[PDB]
This record gives sequence, C-alpha cells and structure tokens, in this order.
Amino acid sequence: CKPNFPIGQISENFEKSKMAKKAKLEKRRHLRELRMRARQTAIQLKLNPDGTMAIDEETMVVDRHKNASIENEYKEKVDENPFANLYNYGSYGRGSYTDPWTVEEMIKFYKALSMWGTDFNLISQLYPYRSRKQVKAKFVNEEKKRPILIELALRSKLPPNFDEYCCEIKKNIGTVADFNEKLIELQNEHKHHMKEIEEAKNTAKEEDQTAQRLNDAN
Amino acid sequence: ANVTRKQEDARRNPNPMSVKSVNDPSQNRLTGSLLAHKVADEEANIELTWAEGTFEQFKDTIVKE
Repeated sequence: CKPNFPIGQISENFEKSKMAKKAKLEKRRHLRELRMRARQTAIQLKLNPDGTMAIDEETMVVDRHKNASIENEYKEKVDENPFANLYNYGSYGRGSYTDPWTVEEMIKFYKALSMWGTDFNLISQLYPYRSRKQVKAKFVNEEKKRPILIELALRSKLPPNFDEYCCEIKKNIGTVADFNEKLIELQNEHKHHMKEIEEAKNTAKEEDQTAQRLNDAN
Repeated sequence: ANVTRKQEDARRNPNPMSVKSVNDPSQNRLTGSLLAHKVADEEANIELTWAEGTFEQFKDTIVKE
C-alpha cells in the first residue's frame, strides 16, 4: 500500500478540494498564451418658456460613481472558493518564469556577443519583450554550461563572418532618422519654448508692477 | 404687494463665479416635500377656455354599454 494516493475511505468534503486543483491547472495554461501571442461632462442648461437661459442645478454637481458603476456591472462574476486563495512562500515576491531559449535565438545571441565585448544595454531591445535582468543571467549560466563556446568569442577581435550586414541594418530600419542630430534639433525647440514662456514671465511681471503703482498713487 | 416692497429695498442700498462640485457620501441634499415646492413654482400654465357643454358627454355614455 504505497504512501502516494490510495482512495480508501470516507474522505468527507473533498469535492471542493477537487475542482480547485483542476482550476489551478487551467489558470496557468492561460498564462502560457499571453506569452505565445506576445512573441509574434460639462455643465448643461436649457431654455424654459418661463425662465429662459436657466442652468440645471443637478448638472452643476457630478456624482463620480455612475461612470464607475457602468464598467463594474460589466465585469465577470465568480464565486470564491476559500480553498482557491492558498498562498505559500512563493507569493508576493518579484520574479517570474523565464521563457526558455531557442537555438534560433542563439545566432542572434552569439553574434551580438561576437560584435561587442559584453554590452547588455542594446541587446535587450533585440529580444523585444525580454528584460535587462534575466538576459544578464543568461550570460552567467552559460559560463558553466558552455565555457568553451564562449571562449571563442573574445579571441575573435575582428569583423566576423560577413553576415551581420542585414542585422546591422535590421536594427537601423526601425524609425529611420539621423539620431545623432535628431535629438539636437528638437532639444533646441524645447529651450525656445522655455525662453518664450520666460519672455511671457517677465512681461507679465512688468505690467503688474506698473498697474498697482497706479493704485498706490490713487 | 410685498414682492415689490422687497425689490425696492434692495435698490436703495445695493451692497455687492460658479464651478462644478462633487457628490459626497457624507452630505445630504434637499428632497421630499420641499422639492415638490421646487417643481410647483416654475412649470407650464395652460389657459383654460371655460365652457358649458354637458350634452356631448351625456349621450357619449348612453351609446356605450
């Protein structure tokens, strides 16, 4: 009589335990498909015959809840099973599940590690929905996994096998603009608006002292 | 007679600006019986033409069973 799972006596109130387990397996599988798809109110008046051009006293104030209650009515209703809320040490702590890496990604990983030394800033956006933290750990775990395949990369101090010319420009064809001077030209616009509001600042200041000096005379 | 008497009293010595507000759940608003006086003061009159008929309605009941 092995110690794992005999069905063997009364076992009162196990059904609420049963479909909770079948729902938690269903919940995690819908978290998989978010990943697979991502890889890819003024005031109102009226015109009475008695008093024309009269404004409504109820539109003067706002309720601040009728707008909220519309969407809250159109939310999904579910019945809470107090078994479903279970929590462990793995709760309310940052960190998630990393989507494991493929060999199609490695040719964009080795070559991006072949061109530069080790630069985690620009390779992050190359893997568009991966973040800066776990890709740094992908450099670390490969030191124990493939120590010799990495050791060919820093010996390579030359332009590599000339196939990165597409991936040189595939990075560049996103938002084609001369970024070495695109940032300069609109920054000069920004200080122009700040200078104009600074002109608006002092010209508001000088007329104000001019006006109340006349009130000081009278 | 007195609504003119108060109006002249203002113009002898007249001695001297609306943005929205928010419904609060710790405040009351006027309702009930005085709200019926707030809607009984300004509404559409109808000028009745007072007549004297009384035979048109009379036979209207006779023909109906």
